[PDB]
Amino acid sequence: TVPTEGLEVTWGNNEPYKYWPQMSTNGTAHGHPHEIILYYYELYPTMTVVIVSVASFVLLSMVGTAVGMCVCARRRCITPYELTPGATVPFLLSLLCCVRTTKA
Amino acid sequence: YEHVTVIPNTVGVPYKTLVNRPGYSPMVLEMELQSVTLEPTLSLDYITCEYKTVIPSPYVKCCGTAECKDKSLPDYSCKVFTGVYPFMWGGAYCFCDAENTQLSEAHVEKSESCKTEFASAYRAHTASASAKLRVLYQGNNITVAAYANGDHAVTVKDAKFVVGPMSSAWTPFDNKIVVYKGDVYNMDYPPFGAGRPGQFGDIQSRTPESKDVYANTQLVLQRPAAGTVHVPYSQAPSGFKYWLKERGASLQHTAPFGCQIATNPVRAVNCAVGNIPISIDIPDAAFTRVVDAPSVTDMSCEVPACTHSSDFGGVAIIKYTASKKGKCAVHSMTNAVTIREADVEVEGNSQLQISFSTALASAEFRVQVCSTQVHCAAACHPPKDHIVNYPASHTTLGVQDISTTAMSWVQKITGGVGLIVAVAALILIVVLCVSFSRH
Ligand SMILES: *[C@@H]1O[C@H](CO)[C@@H](O)[C@H](O)[C@H]1NC(C)=O
Repeated sequence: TVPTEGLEVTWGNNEPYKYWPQMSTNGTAHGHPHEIILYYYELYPTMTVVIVSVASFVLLSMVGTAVGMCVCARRRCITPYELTPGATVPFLLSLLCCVRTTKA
Repeated sequence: YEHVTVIPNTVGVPYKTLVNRPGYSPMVLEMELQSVTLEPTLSLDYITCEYKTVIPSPYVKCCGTAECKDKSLPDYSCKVFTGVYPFMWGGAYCFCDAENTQLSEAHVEKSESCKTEFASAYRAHTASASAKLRVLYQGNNITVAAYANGDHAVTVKDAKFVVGPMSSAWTPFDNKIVVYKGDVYNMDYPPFGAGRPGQFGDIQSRTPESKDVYANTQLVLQRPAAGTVHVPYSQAPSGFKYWLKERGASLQHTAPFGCQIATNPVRAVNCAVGNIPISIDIPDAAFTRVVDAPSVTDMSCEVPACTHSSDFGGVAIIKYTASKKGKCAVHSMTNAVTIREADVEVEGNSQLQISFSTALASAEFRVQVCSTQVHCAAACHPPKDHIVNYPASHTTLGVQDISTTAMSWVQKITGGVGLIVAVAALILIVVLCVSFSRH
């Protein structure tokens, strides 16, 4: 199994033969179907691919804080209500539908 | 003019270095490493070889006794025995049945074969570097040789070259080494005068010709076989000859970076480690004023096909228009791609083809010629072979790489909803600011 930096083999008293890797495969290809994971695996395996994993979890993190803002906006919009004595939002919950739009 | 550059310590890989000088046509030189030699110090610690055991004719005696007189010889030993009744062909040597005695002694000396065959232990510590370079100058390959330590300066074709010092002080050798006729071994020999029997250094000699020697062979005698005249010896087996039997792998295989090792003198050659600084003082005679060079205009580039590989798998066709016939240099200012060719003749409104090597899946780069830039965009494809014999380090690709079309994909992925969530937070906090003042 050749390393990225090359490998040389000596056989008998004959001059040693040197083999060093070239790019791996044609299997990867750029096109409408991504097929880039094969690019970044065949070339630099385990690198620029776990990088995709960290990108995945961080994008999950931004969407998580986004749903966090969703719930925060929900509580912030219902709080001025906080069951006011008037108990009426004909133009906000009937229209904005912030939270529990079943009622009003 | 003086130009300074640095190149990776590698052999057989051409390197382009573009020296530019205002008021004159910039020129790009091709430099190649033929070989780099590392000569280590030589402090001959000592030598060793097979030993010869000298045991002169034993002293026999009857009705009387012999005696041991000390001899100032290496590992000299002696012994006496009694009651021996040796017999020869014609009968008993002598009559005294048991009153007789035998004295024996022996010593060990160096062998004349040492003058031809032997193993020598040195304590080489440091080294110096010498190297061979090939340079494309004025359209011809020129060879230069110099010490790669940043000191030796060499004049060739009116230009001054200085090479080195080696960036890395690493060596494949070791403080202590042992050399056979044509083989070298990293191995800690025992200190002189303390040779362990049956191992390397069992006999120590300062030089192949020095008469003085040191030995350690436990030469113990034994009682001779009854009824016979002879000398037995418990000569220690020679550790030197034996070490030749279990030498093991030579350093030419165990050396990291595969620095080929020679002898007479001992050198380590062709190992890629670190880089080399090169300073070239080039007389202005080679330099040509920009006005001399023909102009260039109407630059178009195209790539009928390209194939990222260790070879020059990329081909680019460029349409150009120039003022007049003349030579003009060509270069790529992006390290991610290399061009085999250095310069080319340009006649005018014509075209040309160039062979280059790259590593990017999609090759998008500028090319410089006649102090002008031309873009080039193409989509290479993977070749079929996975491993090649000849070396090629030109096409080096860092962690940064072109996602090509997929780049747009990630550019599309980068879009996030943080803007809308921040907007919602701002809206809620303000509509609260009616009651939230400064907290
Ligand atoms: C220089 O070396 C290259 C290596 O193959 C050879 O093709 C060329 O003819 C040599 N001479 C030059 C470039 O003048």
